[PDB]
Amino acid sequence: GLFGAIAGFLENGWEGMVDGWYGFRHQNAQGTGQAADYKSTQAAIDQITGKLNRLVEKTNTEFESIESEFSEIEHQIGNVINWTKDSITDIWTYQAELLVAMENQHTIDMADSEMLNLYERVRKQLRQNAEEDGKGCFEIYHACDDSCMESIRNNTYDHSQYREEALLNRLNIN
Amino acid sequence: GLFGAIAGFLENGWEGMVDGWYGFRHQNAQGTGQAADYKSTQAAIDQITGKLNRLVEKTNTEFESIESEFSEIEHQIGNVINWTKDSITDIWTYQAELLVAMENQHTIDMADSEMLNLYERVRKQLRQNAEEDGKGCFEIYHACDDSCMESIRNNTYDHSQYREEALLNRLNIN
Amino acid sequence: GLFGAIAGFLENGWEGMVDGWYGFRHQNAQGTGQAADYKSTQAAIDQITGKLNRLVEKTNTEFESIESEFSEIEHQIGNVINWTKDSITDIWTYQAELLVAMENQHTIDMADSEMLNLYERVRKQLRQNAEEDGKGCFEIYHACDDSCMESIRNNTYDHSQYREEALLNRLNIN
Amino acid sequence: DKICLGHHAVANGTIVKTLTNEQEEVTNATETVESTGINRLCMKGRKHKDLGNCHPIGMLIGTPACDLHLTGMWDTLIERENAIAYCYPGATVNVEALRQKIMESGGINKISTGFTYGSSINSAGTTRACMRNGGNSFYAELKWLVSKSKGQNFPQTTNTYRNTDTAEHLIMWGIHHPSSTQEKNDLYGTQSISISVGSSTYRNNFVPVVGARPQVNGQSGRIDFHWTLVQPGDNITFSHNGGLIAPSRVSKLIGRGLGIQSDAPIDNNCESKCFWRGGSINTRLPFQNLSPRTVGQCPKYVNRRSLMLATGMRNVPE
Amino acid sequence: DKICLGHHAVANGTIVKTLTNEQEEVTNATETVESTGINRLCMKGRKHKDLGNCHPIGMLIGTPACDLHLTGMWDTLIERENAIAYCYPGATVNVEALRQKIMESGGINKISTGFTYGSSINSAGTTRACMRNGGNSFYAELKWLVSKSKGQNFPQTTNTYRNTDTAEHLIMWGIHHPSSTQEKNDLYGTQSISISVGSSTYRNNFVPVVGARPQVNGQSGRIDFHWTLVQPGDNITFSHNGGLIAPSRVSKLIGRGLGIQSDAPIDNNCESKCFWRGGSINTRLPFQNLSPRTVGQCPKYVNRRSLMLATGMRNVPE
Amino acid sequence: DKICLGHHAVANGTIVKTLTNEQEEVTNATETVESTGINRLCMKGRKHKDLGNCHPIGMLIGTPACDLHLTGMWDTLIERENAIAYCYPGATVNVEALRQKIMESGGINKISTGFTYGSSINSAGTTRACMRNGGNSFYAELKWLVSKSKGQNFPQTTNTYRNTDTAEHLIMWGIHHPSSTQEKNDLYGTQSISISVGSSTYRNNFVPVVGARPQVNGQSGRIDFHWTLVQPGDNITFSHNGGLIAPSRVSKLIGRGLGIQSDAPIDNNCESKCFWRGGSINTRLPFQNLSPRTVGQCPKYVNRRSLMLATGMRNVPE
Ligand SMILES: *[C@@H]1O[C@H](CO)[C@@H](O[C@@H]2O[C@H](CO)[C@@H](O)[C@H](O)[C@H]2NC(C)=O)[C@H](O)[C@H]1NC(C)=O
Ligand SMILES: *[C@@H]1O[C@H](CO)[C@@H](O)[C@H](O)[C@H]1NC(C)=O
Ligand SMILES: *[C@@H]1O[C@H](CO)[C@@H](O)[C@H](O)[C@H]1NC(C)=O
Ligand SMILES: *[C@@H]1O[C@H](CO)[C@@H](O)[C@H](O)[C@H]1NC(C)=O
Ligand SMILES: *[C@@H]1O[C@H](CO)[C@@H](O)[C@H](O)[C@H]1NC(C)=O
Ligand SMILES: *[C@@H]1O[C@H](CO)[C@@H](O)[C@H](O)[C@H]1NC(C)=O
Ligand SMILES: *[C@@H]1O[C@H](CO)[C@@H](O)[C@H](O)[C@H]1NC(C)=O
Ligand SMILES: *[C@@H]1O[C@H](CO)[C@@H](O)[C@H](O)[C@H]1NC(C)=O
Repeated sequence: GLFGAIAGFLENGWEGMVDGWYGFRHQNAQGTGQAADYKSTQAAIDQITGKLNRLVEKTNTEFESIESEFSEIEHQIGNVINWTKDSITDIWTYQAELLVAMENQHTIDMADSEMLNLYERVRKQLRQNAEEDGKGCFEIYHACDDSCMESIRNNTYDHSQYREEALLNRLNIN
Repeated sequence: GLFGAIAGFLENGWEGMVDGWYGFRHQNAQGTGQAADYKSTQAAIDQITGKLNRLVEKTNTEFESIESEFSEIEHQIGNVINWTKDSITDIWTYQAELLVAMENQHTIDMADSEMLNLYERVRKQLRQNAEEDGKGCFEIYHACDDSCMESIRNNTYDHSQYREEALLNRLNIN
Repeated sequence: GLFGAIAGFLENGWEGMVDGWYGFRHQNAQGTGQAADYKSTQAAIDQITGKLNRLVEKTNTEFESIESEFSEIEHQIGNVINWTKDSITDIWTYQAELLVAMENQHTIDMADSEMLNLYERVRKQLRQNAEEDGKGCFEIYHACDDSCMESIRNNTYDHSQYREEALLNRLNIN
Repeated sequence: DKICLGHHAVANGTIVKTLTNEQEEVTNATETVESTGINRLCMKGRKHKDLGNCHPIGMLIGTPACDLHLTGMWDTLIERENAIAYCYPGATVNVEALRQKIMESGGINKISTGFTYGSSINSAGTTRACMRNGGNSFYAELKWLVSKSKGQNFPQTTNTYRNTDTAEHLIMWGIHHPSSTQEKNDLYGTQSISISVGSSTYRNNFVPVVGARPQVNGQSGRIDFHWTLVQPGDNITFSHNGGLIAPSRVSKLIGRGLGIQSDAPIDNNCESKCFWRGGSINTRLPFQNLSPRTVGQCPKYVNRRSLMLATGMRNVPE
Repeated sequence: DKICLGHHAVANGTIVKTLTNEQEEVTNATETVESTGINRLCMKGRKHKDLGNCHPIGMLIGTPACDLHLTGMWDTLIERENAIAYCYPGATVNVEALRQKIMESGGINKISTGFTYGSSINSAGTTRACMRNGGNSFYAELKWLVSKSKGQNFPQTTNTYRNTDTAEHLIMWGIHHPSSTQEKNDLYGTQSISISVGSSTYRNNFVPVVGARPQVNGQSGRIDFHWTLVQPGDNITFSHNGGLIAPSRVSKLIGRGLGIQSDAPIDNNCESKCFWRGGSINTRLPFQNLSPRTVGQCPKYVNRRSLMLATGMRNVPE
Repeated sequence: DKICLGHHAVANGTIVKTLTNEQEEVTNATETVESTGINRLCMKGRKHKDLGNCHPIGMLIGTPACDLHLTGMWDTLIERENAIAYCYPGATVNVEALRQKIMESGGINKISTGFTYGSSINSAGTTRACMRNGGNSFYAELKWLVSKSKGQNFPQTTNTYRNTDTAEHLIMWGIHHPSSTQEKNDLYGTQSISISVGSSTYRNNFVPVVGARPQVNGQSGRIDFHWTLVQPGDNITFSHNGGLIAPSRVSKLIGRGLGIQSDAPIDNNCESKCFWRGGSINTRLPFQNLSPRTVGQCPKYVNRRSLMLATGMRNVPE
């Protein structure tokens, strides 16, 4: 999409994650884990809710009838009324169609944006200890057990604690 | 613009590239070469095609005439018709003006976004074997013949194959 | 935000910067400093000025009165006029509300964009001589005097001049 | 060791439209066009009046079907189909302006003209078409003026209504159009008949016309109705010599109200603000496709079955 | 060794408008407002009727210019400028509402009234204003009734049209207004004259009025036309004693059609759904700047010469 | 050693709306809806005519209040509240159509009809309702015709106006409706009274009708005014025997002008293109919330006090 992540460098979504919109999967010596990221999910969710609030807000404007249901309308005035109403209907169906199309475009694009923002904040967290694999994964160059994986997700990972070991494994030398 | 690439960190476009919208220029011992990227070009074009189709989808509302061309209209109702039609016309020219300006903004941004997604794709293929110009070029820290350049454009280039030679060249050590 | 910088990985704005919209704060041995960036700031301002000019452009359409202020209008044609004008007013306040809403979203997002574009520019300037701190800062791995800090802001900083020292500093070897 | 970033997907996706894609699939969407109405007139919270088979105009002149409705107060007024305005066959000039005027009011007061007539004038005309309690009658607010001497000239008479109120009043009168020269002579005389109505702002003239016409409710005669507004402090004068159906009562429209034309049942237990011929509409949604003809505070009519608003990201399953 | 990423550019870039810039150079662009019409009425695929110099109202009364358009079926009706509706000088009450009914119909059926007149009446009144086959004629669907014996009182007559159809019928009649008293007395006698038309839903009265006026088509007498709709099952009665131009046939408007007022020549080879006074508009574009007066299914009119839709990226040349 | 990137912030942020947020805080913003008007009529750069207490109809018939407004040129006409059209009480048929014709004109020329009357006609009928120079007068463009001798039958008379110009002319006449059979006899005789008007495109008949009615400006009589347009080269003929209020002058409406209805004072030092009852509106802004009833080139009216457009980034203060 606009931001290259969703339907981009990530091959697909995870149906198994019903915990949230965005999250983590990991692999280490101790196995695998899955976890949703709450901050990124709520960010996207809040914007959706705002769209639905602005959609629903009522702006009326009470109308009376100008077309009798049960008796005759004079012909000329009735054609002028029909012409006007169809013209107004044509404007409203146009606006509703454009509104929905533009909003939908924006929704799927910001959702892609929130995904990217998460991936970006993780990249900067690990700085010199990991490398990108191209598919939305960070290959970590040190042992990262379940509590290390948790600290990455909770944004409490301290890169200085693993730097020496990691730089060692990345350069292969020293 | 929005994404920093087109009319951004890329100095200018390439008139020579009649092959596609986005592409590669390379430089090695065999010399220089140029090739277009298909996937990224089609992503942009398909999106433009989509806008044109929505633009061209036609509403089905048939209108009768409410103004005689060839005979008089009673003055008061004629003034109403005039006022109405002129108002509906003002609404439509506004909408047409807004539609076009807004679509144009989005078309220019998404095109810049496809450029950036291709640049980022390449950046991730090379990982530790290359460094960024700041001008849309990757300096490759190993020898890359015409086949190697092809593997990059065609997304098959294995970074692990050239990593050792590359890391030696970047750290400036034998 | 869409680009994740303003109200994103940037903790907050700087109230002390009245010289521009975007800027640098540095810290070295000589002390601290602050400077605004003209280029990125003008990119944002010019785009806003362009929105304001489009808001100000005016239609030539003259309208005559179709409701007497000082005499009675026949009831049926009065109700039609009332219906039409109210219908048209609704379209316009809807349009205006939509106009503003759509515009403000785009303005907020492009300002975020210019902030990111500047950041990216700096990141590629320093290339291998500095590391991202995760909060908008670059930790420089060599001594950087005010003359050097100025070179970065001025886009004249030569990375090759400090590369060898910076690499030794980053790999913690001497 | 590796950590992977990702997003949710679902097996059963929803299809929406975008600026570029007509068939874009997303995780979730919601409808923006209301397609479902309520088959009832939701009158909760509103002091309403159901006219039944009483037509709004019948309220003014006093058609028997409108005896329960000759005055009142309401914030909404419901007109039904095939309602009755005329017991004796006739028509009203500018009927639709008058009906709309009544259908946007919040009540009706009735005030007497205090018209009195000579003994030569029989002011209790009656007809089989206006049955009121098994006995021939007439419009409650009008008086069919007839010569008490069958065949003799209706006397030149003059009646004046004086509006002593601070608001405008609605006055209606009728003109009788006899079906035969015989009938015409019997009721009013052989003289040239003329009615002239005049106020400070209104002046007009009417002449009973004899003509052959089919029978409606048995009658081949007709009664045409006319009306105007009498301003505060103003008097309106009736100068006539036969064929004037004179007003014993005058109307007064109070405030504002909502007028609805529906044959849908009344439900005093649900609330609504939007109505149409088929009932009520209760939505948060901005658009509807039930009817282009609505009254009240309504969603905008659109010509679409469905307009889905995405409420989730792209769906990319596997 | 290095690899560089890039995007194309062109030497002939166009300018478009965006939200922020009025002069943005892009690689390609396309127009969204149609400026070009076809100066012909594209009638392919449509069963159409070019009325030529016959005016739609003429189809109902039967003016000689409309002899070939008295009956028919069509899905598009074409009216021309200076079309003739009145051979004998006159006017129609509510002609525009009536003209519009004709222009949105899919055909006309004619049915006889079955009107018969006695010997004292000459029903074959004729005029040189309505020439037909080199001889004085009259409107083909009407009849100029006149005293057969010159100078005598027109007899008191009564005619009734019964609509026994399942649909409503359009009935037209005329009232003759003589230029002088001598002319009147000649045609209808000296008696006071009155024409009374009455149905179940319609009643109106008419009195031919003598007056001096300029000559039109050689005549200073006039024929005012009137009309109404007779509902199915209903009967309409004409009560008259001279001055009535009576209907011999009645009109039934059939189905629905597109009314086009234009002076553009027909082309049965091109096809369209949008028409204006100057011809047809054939476009996939959503807007047009030809005319704010169009009929059919059209692009919306806008007050703009050109609105370019960018179909390519920003152009950054060299 | 580190270098940091950042954006500005302000202490006092402004609140705007977005697609997702109704309370978004930015650094700066600007109004899009004009709420401030100018309570004066900005007439700089335009030839205007302020009619004061003269009603636009009165310009045609020549009421004393309009004596300074019988002819002229302008590009904007200003009508005021409670302007006078009638000195002798009455009403104009289709007056709103007529008033709008004048209000969009840019000047009036007056041309004489040339009407002459026989010796049995007093063509200088006069009334205390139209005072001019301390003496009884009449409408300046009309002539109250009365039998020279009280009680004597008004002569059958004929008057024809020729339009020999290249433009259409506006002709008005009146019909006198007397308050008593007594008054009618004195003025026009005992005979039956009829007024017949016919051109090539217009014909109509009028009958003066006696009726009792309240006094307006001392008079219980009425004059009802009528009008038509006479096409160039066409004649219009008046056939009458009492009751005609004949024209001595017809009007020609010239060019185009802007009609304004306001009680705001004129200011010749400011320019404006937008007007309403309250004065002028001058903005760069596209929307306004002053009034839904404007004239000229105006910003579109909206139902909002305020709609702020962001002109700075998100405000993230600290
Ligand atoms: C410039 O854009 C236009 C349309 O945006 C292109 O014209 C279309 O070309 C396709 C073929 O790919 C046709 O099917 C359409 O009918 C064309 N539309 C119009 C309006 O002409 C055009 O090809 C583009 N030019 C270049 C050089 O890419
Ligand atoms: C107005 O539109 C309705 C709905 O299509 C139609 O039934 C009616 O006949 C129209 N009125 C006229 C005067 O064409
Ligand atoms: C309506 O507008 C048309 C086109 O400008 C004009 O010719 C016509 O005279 C107008 N009608 C009235 C009553 O102003
Ligand atoms: C039209 O609206 C105005 C403003 O509310 C109101 O005063 C007027 O009575 C309305 N006219 C009719 C015929 O309802
Ligand atoms: C109405 O009649 C009364 C009674 O004669 C009179 O006092 C009053 O002035 C009249 N009002 C008008 C407007 O003529
Ligand atoms: C030139 O540019 C236009 C766009 O403005 C394009 O349609 C056309 O095909 C181009 N022609 C050539 C020869 O480049
Ligand atoms: C019309 O006349 C016929 C026969 O005279 C009669 O059967 C029918 O009921 C009449 N209809 C009406 C509506 O008067
Ligand atoms: C108007 O009258 C003159 C003189 O009577 C005559 O020559 C001319 O033809 C008339 N014009 C019309 C249109 O009748």
